[PDB]
Amino acid sequence: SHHHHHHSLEVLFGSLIYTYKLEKYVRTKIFPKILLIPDKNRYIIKGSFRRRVPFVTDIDVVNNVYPEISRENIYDEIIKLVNNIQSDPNIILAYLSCGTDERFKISTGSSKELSNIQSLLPDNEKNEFQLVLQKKLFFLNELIWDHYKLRWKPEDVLIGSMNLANNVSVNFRETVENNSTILLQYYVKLGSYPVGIDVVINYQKIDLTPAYKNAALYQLQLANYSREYYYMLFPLRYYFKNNQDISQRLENIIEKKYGLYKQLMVRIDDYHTLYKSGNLKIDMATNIVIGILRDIEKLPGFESDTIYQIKKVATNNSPSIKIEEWDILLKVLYQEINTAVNNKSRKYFYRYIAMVPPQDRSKNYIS
Ligand SMILES: [Mg+2]
Ligand SMILES: [Mg+2]
Repeated sequence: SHHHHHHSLEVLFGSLIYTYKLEKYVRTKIFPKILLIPDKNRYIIKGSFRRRVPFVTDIDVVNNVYPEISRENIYDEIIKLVNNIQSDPNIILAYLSCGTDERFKISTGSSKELSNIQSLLPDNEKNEFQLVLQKKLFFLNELIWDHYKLRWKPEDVLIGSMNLANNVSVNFRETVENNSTILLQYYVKLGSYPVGIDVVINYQKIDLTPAYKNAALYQLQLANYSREYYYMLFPLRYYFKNNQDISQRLENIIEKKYGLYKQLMVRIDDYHTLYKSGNLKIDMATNIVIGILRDIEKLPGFESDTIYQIKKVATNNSPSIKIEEWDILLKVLYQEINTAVNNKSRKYFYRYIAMVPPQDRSKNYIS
């Protein structure tokens, strides 16, 4: 009888959560506008979104366009595409990546580190870091990443060339006609905020597998070298890929238990990207900061003085300074969130690393 121990309780409760509805929407409304060959058989979703992780972060997709699109017409096709995107107020193309500036390639030999520090500016930053003697090389590549890997804004593509370090110019056509893939970094509104969609155009018949190995191996190093115990779980997720029970626990820990931590870090990064790439209005910038401040309140036991400063910066001012200050504080906040999640994750990391044969530890862990 419900006269007695009856309670009700319900009661309901935000940020982007995966739903088959969302996937259907990007596949039918967005993909036809951002891919070079839309065609279910010509593209493939990868990464977190292919995994339907509940706290959605990004959509990574590959478009295999060869031979319809090859080096013969890749320039004309990309130009057509950028023009279309620039005409679409609903879709932002932050950056198009293609090519390298080999003057920033590594392969070691101290001569060349000096020979390539010095094409820079705050390059004492480079040297200040030389003071760390290997893994030195890892944080050097970290520093010169955007010099070495060519990122083009739409404007640079359309003008057809851009200026590099030391009054060197690079030409966009030569670049694409002597390359094999292009990375298109888009932002599209899905949540109540912009989400990045990454499209890789493969216009030769190249095996991308080596690129997967190295990105995986890259994430490993990046996580381990900076002792980020949260991210250090990602290799383990791949390692136990075939143990059903461990896979579910790692997936839970990474995607559900601490999913929001990861999502807030991406969202903050997306802010910095939209900013630096010149596509961030104060309306958009403010909406994003709002949702972030909201969701920060749901990280149990999380505290930060940064929250306060972000609060005051919101006050009048010019959009210009508001956006700049926010950006600066969001960097601190990113680190606070990184540290919070990394501390909570240390136990799980060690708990699961200890579960891998000591021989294989070398390949899932860095001393
Ligand atoms: Mg992904
Ligand atoms: Mg991605």
